[PDB]
Amino acid sequence: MDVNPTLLFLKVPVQNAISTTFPYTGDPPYSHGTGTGYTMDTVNRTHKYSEKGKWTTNTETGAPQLNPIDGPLPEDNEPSGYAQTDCVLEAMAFLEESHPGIFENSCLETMEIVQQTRVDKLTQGRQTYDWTLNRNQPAATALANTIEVFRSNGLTANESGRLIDFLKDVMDSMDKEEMEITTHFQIGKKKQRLNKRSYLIRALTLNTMTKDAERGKLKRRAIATPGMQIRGFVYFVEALARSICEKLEQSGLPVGGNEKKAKLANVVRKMMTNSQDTELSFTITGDNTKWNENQNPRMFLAMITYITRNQPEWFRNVLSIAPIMFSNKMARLGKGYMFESKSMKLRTQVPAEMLANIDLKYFNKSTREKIEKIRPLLIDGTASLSPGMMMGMFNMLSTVLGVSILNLGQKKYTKTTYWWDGLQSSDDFALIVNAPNHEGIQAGVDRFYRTCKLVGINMSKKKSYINRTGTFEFTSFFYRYGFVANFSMELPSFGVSGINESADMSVGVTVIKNNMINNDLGPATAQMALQLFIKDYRYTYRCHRGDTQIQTRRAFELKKLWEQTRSKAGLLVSDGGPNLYNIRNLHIPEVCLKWELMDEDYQGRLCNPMNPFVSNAVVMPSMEYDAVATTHSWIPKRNRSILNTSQRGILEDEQMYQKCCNLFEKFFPSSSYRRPVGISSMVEAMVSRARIDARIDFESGRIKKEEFAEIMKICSTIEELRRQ
Amino acid sequence: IKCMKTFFGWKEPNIIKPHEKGINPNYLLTWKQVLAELQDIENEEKIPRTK
RNA sequence: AGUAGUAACAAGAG
RNA sequence: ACCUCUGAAUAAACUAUU
RNA sequence: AUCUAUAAUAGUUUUUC
Ligand SMILES: [Mg+2]
Repeated sequence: MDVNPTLLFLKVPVQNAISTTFPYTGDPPYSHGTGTGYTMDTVNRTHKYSEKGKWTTNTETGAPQLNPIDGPLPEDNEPSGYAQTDCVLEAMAFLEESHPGIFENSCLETMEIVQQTRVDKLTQGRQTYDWTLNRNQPAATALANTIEVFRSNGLTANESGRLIDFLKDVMDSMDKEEMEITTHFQIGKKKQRLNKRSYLIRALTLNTMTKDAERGKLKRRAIATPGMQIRGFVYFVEALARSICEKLEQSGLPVGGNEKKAKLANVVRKMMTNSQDTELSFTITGDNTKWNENQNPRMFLAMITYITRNQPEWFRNVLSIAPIMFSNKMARLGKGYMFESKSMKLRTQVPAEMLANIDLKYFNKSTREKIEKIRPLLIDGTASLSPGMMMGMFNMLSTVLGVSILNLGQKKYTKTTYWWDGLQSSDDFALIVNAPNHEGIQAGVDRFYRTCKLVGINMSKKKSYINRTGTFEFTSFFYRYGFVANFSMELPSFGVSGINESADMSVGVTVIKNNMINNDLGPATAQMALQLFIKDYRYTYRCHRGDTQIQTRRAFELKKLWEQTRSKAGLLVSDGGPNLYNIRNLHIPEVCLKWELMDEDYQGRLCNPMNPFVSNAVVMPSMEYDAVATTHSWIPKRNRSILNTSQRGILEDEQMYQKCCNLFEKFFPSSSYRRPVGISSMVEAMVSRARIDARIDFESGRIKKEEFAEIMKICSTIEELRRQ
Repeated sequence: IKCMKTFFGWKEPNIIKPHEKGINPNYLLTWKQVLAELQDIENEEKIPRTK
């Protein structure tokens, strides 16, 4: 008998065994070399989707720009970016007419957000494309470099600390004739002076790379990293789009998890109830083909212009900057290529900046065609990409556009016997169509498809299907008269997370508990998951039981600790103790779970604030998944690859930054608890605080006049040093 | 080493199905080197964690 | 050779 | 050639925990 | 009855010929 696991679906409905279709136990696919090929493919495809548009040369950067707006109406079902501006404006108008006041109230909330947001909002995130180095940097590091460069060039409006003032500084930098930077090499500092067009090309540039560890995709794809100049504008536009989306029932963003599932189920059931019993109902499990390569920044500018009608001019300008910068964007080509000589047995890296005027004999046929197609667009080492939204940006504004198209499906707008509605999340959608008969269903689907074509939305025919309402798929959630559990999606979360011993134990037990609550993880499987996690935890951290003879480097110390302990159950698993977790106590931290079983001296050593592994007191170092800090809350080593580069002065600079920050925290105790705000310098703020505190201590008699005078003398000395 | 000692019948190794793209005598030499170094670690009266 | 798959590793840098 | 260093951080939303 | 704290970390979701 040949074993056929797929035959299980003959009796178990596919949604009820959907976990079997996710092979998430093996390693995900990765990208090995460069991303230049994928980036060039994306640029060529984006320009191909708009090839019948109008070509212009940008007067400020010189980049050729393709404009598909108001292009010819398509005659086939191929993807295209020929969105009609009047159709988009009419969709926005009807969305506003069906939900009166949505844009006005969203604009009020966004005005409050714009006026109140601080500059350090930009540090939230992993990487930002640093134009001063032509590569990705940590968001805080990129922001610090940009601020230092702006200060050296007399652009100091960001000293207010507000994000909008930083955006004003960006706008002012756009008008500087020359921007100066500083470069390091093999470690001295050199000044480089960009010109206006060079800086403008750098500021409009988004970095590109490949996406690693992506599930369900046979082929790799390119992704983007926004630069420092555009991040604030994108944040403000997305804040407005979020305010709009919060007021829309069809929106799939920004609600996630159980709240999202409940909202979607309620919306679907409301649609079912509003449907007459004497009419057919069909749901479309729909995807869109190349949503971000067909949507145009000019249409987003039009949407923002319609949304911000009757608003103050400054608000309209600050919202409009982002689509304007996105319609003049450049794309970094990437690493380039590597060339291999078989006879001479050598390999070499070809930078992407040489692809403008490199001989085409080296490349193969497909890459040569890519380079030939993209060479007219190449400028200053980047590619001109006017059409398209690059990658994972303006998702909620895309949701707004999709919801407007869905909203166009009321009977007041269709003006016929059919109507539609559904769900929208960025580009993914689900559509419910009602009609007296099948002809009406076909007509409604056709009208939805053609309206989407008008606004530049192409429904992926090969990835969409339609059936009677009751089952659909939306944003990887499988609905079979209700959302079903999908355990395989959370399966990679089980295991040793890799923070430290205490945090990893907490993560393991919390993941088991959360999957019991949410993903229908049964009690027996929860116990087995706990056993497997304990096994992996003991193997990973070399913390097997003391009464075992697993030969590790740590086994002798654990044996010694086990021998001298009286109450073995009190030892943590990190110390070789037993596992006391079961279903009933998954929610309890380990140190608290076995606190009363510990020896007094072992407990005193474990929870000793004067231990070197963690920076009547308690152990404190950012204590995620670590309720009680012990000696097991240590911090692993950082990567040392930067010591071989020219950026190794950043280590000394950050050491001095940490020193100054800790000294400041010595003056403002609440600084760590809540982020301090202020335009004054650190030394000035500290001196003022010291003076007021010394005066108060003298007044209340906590210190004597001699100490007050000494503090005043030291403050005067610091003031003297401050100027010089 | 103990598992190897539990088997009697070790003949002189010879190639049965060769690797068509590789150098099979290198594989034979690799196996013989493995046997030789197993004997070496067996004869050093202190078996280490790694070889 | 092998891994692997639209580009790489099969050490790199000083 | 010895020697020395090093083992590699997309976006957005969400979820979990602190 | 209502109910997006702030921040940090990790995880999850988001494909043309
Ligand atoms: Mg979908």
